Amino acid sequence: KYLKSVLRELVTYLLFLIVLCILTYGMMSSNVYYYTRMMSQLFLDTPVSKTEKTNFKTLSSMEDFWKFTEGSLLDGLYWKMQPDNRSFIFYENLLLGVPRIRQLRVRNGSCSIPQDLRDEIKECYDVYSVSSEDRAPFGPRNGTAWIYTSEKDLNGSSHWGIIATYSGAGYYLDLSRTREETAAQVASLKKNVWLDRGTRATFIDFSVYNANINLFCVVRLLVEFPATGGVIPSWQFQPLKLIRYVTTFDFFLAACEIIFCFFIFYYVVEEILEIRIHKLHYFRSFWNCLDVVIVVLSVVAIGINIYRTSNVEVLLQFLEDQNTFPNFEHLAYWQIQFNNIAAVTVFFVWIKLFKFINFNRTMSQLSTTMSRCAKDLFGFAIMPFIIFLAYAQLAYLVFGTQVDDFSTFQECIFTQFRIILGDINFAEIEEANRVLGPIYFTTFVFFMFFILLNMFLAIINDTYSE
Amino acid sequence: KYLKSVLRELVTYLLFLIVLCILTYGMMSSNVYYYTRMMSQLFLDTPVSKTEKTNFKTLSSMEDFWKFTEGSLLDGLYWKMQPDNRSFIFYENLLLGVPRIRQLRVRNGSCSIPQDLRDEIKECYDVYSVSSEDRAPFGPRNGTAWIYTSEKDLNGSSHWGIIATYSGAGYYLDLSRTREETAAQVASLKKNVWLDRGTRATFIDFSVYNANINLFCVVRLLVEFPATGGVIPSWQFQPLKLIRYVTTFDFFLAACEIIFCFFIFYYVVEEILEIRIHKLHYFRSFWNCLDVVIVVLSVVAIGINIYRTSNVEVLLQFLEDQNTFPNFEHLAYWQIQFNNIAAVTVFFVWIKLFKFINFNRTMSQLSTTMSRCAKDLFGFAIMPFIIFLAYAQLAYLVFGTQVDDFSTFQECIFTQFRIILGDINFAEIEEANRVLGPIYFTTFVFFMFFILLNMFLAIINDTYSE
Amino acid sequence: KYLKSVLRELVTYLLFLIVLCILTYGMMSSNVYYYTRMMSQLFLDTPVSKTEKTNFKTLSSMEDFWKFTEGSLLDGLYWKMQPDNRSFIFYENLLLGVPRIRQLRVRNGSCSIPQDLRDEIKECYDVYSVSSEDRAPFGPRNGTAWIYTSEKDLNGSSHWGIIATYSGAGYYLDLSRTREETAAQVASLKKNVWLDRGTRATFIDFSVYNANINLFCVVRLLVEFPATGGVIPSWQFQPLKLIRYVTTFDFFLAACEIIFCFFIFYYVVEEILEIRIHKLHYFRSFWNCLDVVIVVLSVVAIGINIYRTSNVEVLLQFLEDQNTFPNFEHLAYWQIQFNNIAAVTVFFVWIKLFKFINFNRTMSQLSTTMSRCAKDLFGFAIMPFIIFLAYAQLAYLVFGTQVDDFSTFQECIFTQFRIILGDINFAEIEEANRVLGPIYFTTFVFFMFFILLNMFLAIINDTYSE
Amino acid sequence: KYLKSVLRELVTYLLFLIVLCILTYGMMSSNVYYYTRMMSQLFLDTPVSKTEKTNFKTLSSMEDFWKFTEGSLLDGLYWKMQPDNRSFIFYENLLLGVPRIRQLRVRNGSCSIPQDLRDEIKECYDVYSVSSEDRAPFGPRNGTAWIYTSEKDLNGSSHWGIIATYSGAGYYLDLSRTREETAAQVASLKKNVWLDRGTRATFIDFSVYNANINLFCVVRLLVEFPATGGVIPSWQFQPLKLIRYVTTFDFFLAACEIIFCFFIFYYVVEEILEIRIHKLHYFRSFWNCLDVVIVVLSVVAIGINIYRTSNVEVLLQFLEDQNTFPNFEHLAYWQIQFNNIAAVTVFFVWIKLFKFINFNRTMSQLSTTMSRCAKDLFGFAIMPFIIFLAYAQLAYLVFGTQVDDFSTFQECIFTQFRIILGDINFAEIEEANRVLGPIYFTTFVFFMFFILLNMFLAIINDTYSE
Ligand SMILES: *[C@@H]1O[C@H](CO)[C@@H](O)[C@H](O)[C@H]1NC(C)=O
Ligand SMILES: *[C@@H]1O[C@H](CO)[C@@H](O)[C@H](O)[C@H]1NC(C)=O
Ligand SMILES: *[C@@H]1O[C@H](CO)[C@@H](O)[C@H](O)[C@H]1NC(C)=O
Ligand SMILES: *[C@@H]1O[C@H](CO)[C@@H](O)[C@H](O)[C@H]1NC(C)=O
Ligand SMILES: *[C@@H]1O[C@H](CO)[C@@H](O)[C@H](O)[C@H]1NC(C)=O
Ligand SMILES: *[C@@H]1O[C@H](CO)[C@@H](O)[C@H](O)[C@H]1NC(C)=O
Ligand SMILES: [Ca+2]
Repeated sequence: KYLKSVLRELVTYLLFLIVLCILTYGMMSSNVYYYTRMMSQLFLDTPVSKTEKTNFKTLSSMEDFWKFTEGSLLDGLYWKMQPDNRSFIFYENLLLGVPRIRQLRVRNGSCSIPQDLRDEIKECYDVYSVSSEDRAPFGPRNGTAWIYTSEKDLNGSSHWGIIATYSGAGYYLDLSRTREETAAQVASLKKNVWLDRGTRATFIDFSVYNANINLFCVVRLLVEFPATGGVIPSWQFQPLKLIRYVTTFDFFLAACEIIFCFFIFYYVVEEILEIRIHKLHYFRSFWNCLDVVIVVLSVVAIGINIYRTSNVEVLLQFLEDQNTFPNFEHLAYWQIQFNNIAAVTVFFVWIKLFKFINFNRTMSQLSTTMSRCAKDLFGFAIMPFIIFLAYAQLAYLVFGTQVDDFSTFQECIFTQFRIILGDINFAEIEEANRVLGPIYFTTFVFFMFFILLNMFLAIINDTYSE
Repeated sequence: KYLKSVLRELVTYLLFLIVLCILTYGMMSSNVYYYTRMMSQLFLDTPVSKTEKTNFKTLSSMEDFWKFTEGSLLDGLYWKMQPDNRSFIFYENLLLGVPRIRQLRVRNGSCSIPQDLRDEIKECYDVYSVSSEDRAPFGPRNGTAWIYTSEKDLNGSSHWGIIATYSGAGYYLDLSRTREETAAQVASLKKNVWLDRGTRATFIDFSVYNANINLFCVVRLLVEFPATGGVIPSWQFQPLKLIRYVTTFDFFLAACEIIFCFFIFYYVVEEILEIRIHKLHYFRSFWNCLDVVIVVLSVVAIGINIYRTSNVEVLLQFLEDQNTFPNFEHLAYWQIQFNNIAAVTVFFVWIKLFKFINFNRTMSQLSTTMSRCAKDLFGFAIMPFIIFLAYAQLAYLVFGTQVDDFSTFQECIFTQFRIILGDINFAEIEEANRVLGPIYFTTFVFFMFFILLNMFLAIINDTYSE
Repeated sequence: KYLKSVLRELVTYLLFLIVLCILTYGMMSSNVYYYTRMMSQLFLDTPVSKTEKTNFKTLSSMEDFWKFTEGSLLDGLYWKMQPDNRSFIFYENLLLGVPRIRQLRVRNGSCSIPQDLRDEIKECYDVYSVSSEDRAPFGPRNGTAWIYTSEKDLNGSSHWGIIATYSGAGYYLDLSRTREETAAQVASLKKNVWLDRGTRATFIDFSVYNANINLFCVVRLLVEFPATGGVIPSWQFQPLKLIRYVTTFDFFLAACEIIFCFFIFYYVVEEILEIRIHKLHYFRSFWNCLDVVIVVLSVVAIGINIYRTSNVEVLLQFLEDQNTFPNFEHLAYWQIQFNNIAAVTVFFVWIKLFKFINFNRTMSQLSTTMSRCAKDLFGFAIMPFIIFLAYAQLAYLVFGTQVDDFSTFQECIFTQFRIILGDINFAEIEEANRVLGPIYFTTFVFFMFFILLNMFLAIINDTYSE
Repeated sequence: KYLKSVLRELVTYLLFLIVLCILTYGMMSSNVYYYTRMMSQLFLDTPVSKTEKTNFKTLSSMEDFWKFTEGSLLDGLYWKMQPDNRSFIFYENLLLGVPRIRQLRVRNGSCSIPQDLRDEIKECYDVYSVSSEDRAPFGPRNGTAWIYTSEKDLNGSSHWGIIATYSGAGYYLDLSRTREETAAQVASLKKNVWLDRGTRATFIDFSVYNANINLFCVVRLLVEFPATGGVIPSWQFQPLKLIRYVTTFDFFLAACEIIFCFFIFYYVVEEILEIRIHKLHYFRSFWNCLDVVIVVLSVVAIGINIYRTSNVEVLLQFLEDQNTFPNFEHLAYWQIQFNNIAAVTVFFVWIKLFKFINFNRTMSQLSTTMSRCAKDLFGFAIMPFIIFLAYAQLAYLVFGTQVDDFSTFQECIFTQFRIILGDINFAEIEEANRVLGPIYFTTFVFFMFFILLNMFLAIINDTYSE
């Protein structure tokens, strides 16, 4: 044995945990936040013009977008020279290739205009959708900025924005490597009207490479044009690490990764043979059910890691010709996915530690606390739950067309959580509705704590009657 | 049965609930918040002049109001042309008809000036009231902007503003359909003094119609002139949906509405026959008392819905002549009322779910809680209540002339709730009173939790003695 | 009883309560906050110059003060004419008399300069105090702005500012009734240096009278010059109500006041004979000890009210000659004192309500809670208390020279209360000290709830053992 | 013993406590915060130029730093003359000596550039470290601003900045005593490029002395240049008190300090003979173990105090020649250390008071409370603890490259504490990650209170079963 088996399990789990911790510490670099901070400050906070005070974070119309495209964007992208034409941003960022600008359009007459308003209005444009997307040339064709390009010819993917989800095809244009030619191209796009009443989205893409610390950065600025009017901006900066095996620490990380997958295989093989006739009722105790989540997450993480390391050479064929657009979107997407999976896996492995500390005299504490008390809350706690969702629905129906925090129903849930915690924005609620606002606020705050106190009392009495 | 009856009740209630939920989902459109957001940003955030930094949200005097009326208001209302005169705001809004501006005045000498100050002051003007309202012509009569018009001749109703409630009559002027004529009219109003020391309110009204998503928007901006001086601005951006039966989904929603009123009739008829000699003591158990609130709310909602659908054609006679002012205030008012009633009804229907989940083994949980614990708080909880209102009155008497959060006594209640939750603005309280401010704050925060803890202890002891 | 006596006490107490409520409602006017709001916005928020963006609320040096005195102050005080020289601020405020500006100085050589730094520095000026105050003429005497005037000759009293308390005497100058003469006087003061290295405070006083609602307003702007450098501003706006008996409601309130003092006499006489040989042990039960506080507060409030109504005519002799400075500071001070006393009295009267609701079957509710539970917290609660003051002292010693929230030791108490509630400003603490800041924050937040919960458990266990 | 011994201990402890309180009150001056506040307002809030709106607190590039160095820095440091060349800042500060500017550089080619990117990039510079530091002359040597100076020759020590810890040596330049010469020197530094792609830090140092209250102020301005790009400003204002024994109160404080060291010696001598064969088990009861912490802290504080008073004359040899740079960094460092030690010592002495109030009938209060309740929380509380650190690690892995609250892992702990208290910044978390952000927030807030409540219940049940 009893003692030897549990000690062996404890020591092997400790080795697995320390290996995983070394992996996470090694892969997670330090002082990376300031790189993205400087990029975002340069591209989103500088005013679009010297006389104006408008920036990218607060855009209002197509005129502002045009002022930004030929203004603050060109100033912060093409740096003159340090003491060749390679545009070292901040003097060591080395803008890679050329940027690209792409738009998405919809079809005219994709609506059902009421017959009453048939003499005053003769054009309509639906909200963005795959069925309403436009695929015809417009304006002076004369190139690729006025001709639809399919999602397969244009090596892209689907980007999920604030309003809707966008396909990834459309009308694109590759800008130039210098300031003058790019400015001329943008002026030509502005002259021959490019954004006119049919545009529903616009993307700007480029990448930089910092030599002092090996990291790439992909910038994807998105401006959405709703069917009502105005614009909605989004930036989404993201760093990358493509080149590996540069220092001895990288080979040490490779070694710890391979022994880590060895531990994963050892756990899965030692856990799959004991789901056999013996211990066949294996789906209980909440500890044996977690060891399958651990191995599933580890297997998918290993699959992503070995699928993401086989493309660092195929997609860096850009080193041969540094004149075209380097497409690095998929690499950033898989970085994000792998980081999320690794964080979830390490969180679960860390919280699995309770199963070993319970075998000491803690059983009378842990046991009782997690059995007689962590089980009867989950019985009668739906009363807090049903009234929470009822209040969320009431807030979404009353507010949500006037208050930004109450649109998009899930944000009602998040706003209610913040209100319970103490993050209150009562001015906007008061301004929106002067009667139901205060009533909703006071009734919610009163009844949540009322019912919580009630349930607490109930459980105390149940314990006293037990 | 016993089982069959409760199962029948459960299934019919579930059908009613799903019908109500689908109705609410269908009627509540998506991404409506951005329409009002763009309107409000255009009209309330742009500076009144290029050199100035003052906007509508922060107005200070009549000079600022005059600068706004011929400045940012005209710029954001008349758009030049897209590539006729119809003024497509943001290129997709189509300002309907012409805007209207109206004011309310009071009579000179409606005061009782003290005999001591009788040689230095010879004019006085009371605060706004129906008895003090002015009804005489002034200045160069020459039209309708200088002649009183009754609330019956001028189609309108009262509006409940920040300081007082305004009748809805007064001196109005219909602006023009173009920028030049409207600017000339506003300049003529400014020259021959039209706002002079007697004005107590000013309204601006107009409407727009977005064709991409069929929705109207009624805008009314109210500027109040208190007897003390200065101005107070307000806004009531509210969307509308007048044209229906445009998509098959609308007819599906109509079918849902008719089956919903069928369920309402079925519930009321099955509930009114059983309030008879059998179960005559029907005003208890808190569940039978809720089913009458449900039917009352449903009946009033149905009445409002069928009264609001018979005027979508009578009041849209504006389509014949698009040169006058389209009056849509009542439609917006009834939209607001119907939305509030529907939200309350669905909230109550959702919280009615507890009576069916209780018939399973949950009765021993819900029982004690709402029979021994949710009742004895309501007995001894007035001590938290009396001292809460005493503190509110103390804060209203001490503060409230220096702090905006403590004027208008109900705001003392709301501020106390926010202080308990954790939203504190202690700087202004410290600045207002340097002695009673901190004393009140610390004593309130101490004593609230003191008495709460005390009551908790009391109830625990009562449970232990029972 | 027994019944008749308690019913008589209840009915007379409710009569007293309703009389007090009508008195307070009548004396407290409505919509007074906007008057002071407009005054403060006009005088504290407008930039000192058109090119500059500095206002009174954020002043930095003597140059800024000089720019404000001849800039935004003169613009917002002398209004040109409405369509005589009387300067109706906002067109109905009627600046009364002329404003006055006064300064306080200290003596040169009131220090003890170290002998080491005796060759580089030859002047010193102590912080403000009565012993260090200067009383000699300076500059070109030529009038009263360069000659000391005693606190008795100059009708005034002390004002308790931010840094210290100021005597109320000094060098004063009465400005003019028009813009040109006042500007010339301020320019002459600026030319012949009047604020020079010895000034420790500066006051600006004036008053206005609104005719639409009978109210005065006294403004006392204070700018402090610390011995280190810079300035600290303060404004302290305060309304007044001098003229009474103007409407019938005023006479109704007078009748309410006289019947109120009748009730006060009745209570004091009925309470004073029963502290006799019978019920001689009258200093217990917490209810008989409160009825003496009630009568003391009522007597002092009546004394203040009858002392403040006999000077509304003596000090309004300014109506005879409207060319000099109207001194209204004492009236505002007594308004503040009377309002504070009345608010405290009504709060105590409201919380006295518990003794009558207790004689019903509520008596068993409050025995344990006010006899067994409200007493044993006050026994073992000094551990929350001693560690609270120890933490306050630690925060005052560590911070307080870098953070504004931790200077002036009582503000450490207030900041700790706000931190417990949830109002955190962690950025400043992090910037101040990188080690003791976070340690103090986390340790305080952990240990406060640790000890509180522990005490709760102790109270429970004791109740279970009792 | 019994009574006499405990009374003697109580009275001697009271004497010690009052002596310590008098010492702390005497040493801690009043209204010191405003001195540093005015300095920081003058040097960090003024815009770098009249046309620009950028200040020191928000710097972005080397151009901004150059504009600040010859702009707002020179304006706020050299004041023209009061009605000699001594530059009385704010007219009472007397800038001491001359300021000094110093930089730190790294070596070119201190990287390992990948062989793939070997044709486009030919320079690299590692992050700051002692191994990568540059020690060679550059540019036109011609003086000491272009030649490395060791830490022993350049009197100084290391400083702990935001990104890393800097050595304290480098290339320095002593500015002039007047505005013109200093401006010329800064222009010459700007012309011959002095900050160029290798600079990793820059320091600015000076000091002032206020004669009205004898206090020095050392200002150190640090600007960090990360390898990624941009700048990170950092400041430090610290008052000093070098000259003592100026008033009689100083000699009284000296007497208090000496009698305090007599009390410390008496406590240590009476405590070291009691750890003898009698009561040799001295390391229990939590009271006997704290009296050694008290004496250790007191001894180290006395050592620092007597080591810091022997250099107030050695290092003030600058009085002989007021033309060079006065180095006062070590004095400020020891002020900070002594203040921290004294605050900790007085906090511990204050919280030690519980041992004397316990000998009255309070012993039963803290029996269960401090032996049965404060002990079993520390047993089963690691579940709140392990899941707290697991959540911190998850937040650091997911966020921390996009949100500044989650970089630098300890800030994850602090942000979690603030979130629990109620200080939420949910907009940034929502913008960074749209799926794991809300999930993490809601799950953390739910599970923390879930497990806390569970443990509370466990404790209650254990108490009831014991
Ligand atoms: C859009 O389509 C309608 C369909 O009849 C047509 O009348 C209108 O001219 C079209 N508008 C444009 C801009 O092509
Ligand atoms: C194509 O021709 C149009 C006019 O015919 C012109 O506006 C446009 O700039 C041209 N594009 C290119 C790429 O030459
Ligand atoms: C009416 O006449 C007055 C002057 O007599 C003039 O100011 C005003 O503009 C005129 N109004 C119209 C509508 O002509
Ligand atoms: C007094 O005389 C001085 C110069 O002698 C002058 O500056 C000042 O303005 C005069 N004051 C008055 C009130 O005339
Ligand atoms: C940095 O060192 C590399 C090493 O070869 C050299 O090629 C390059 O010119 C150097 N750069 C500078 C600025 O000295
Ligand atoms: C040293 O000489 C260089 C040019 O040779 C010049 O730029 C620099 O200013 C000189 N420095 C001094 C201190 O004279
Ligand atoms: Ca809170």
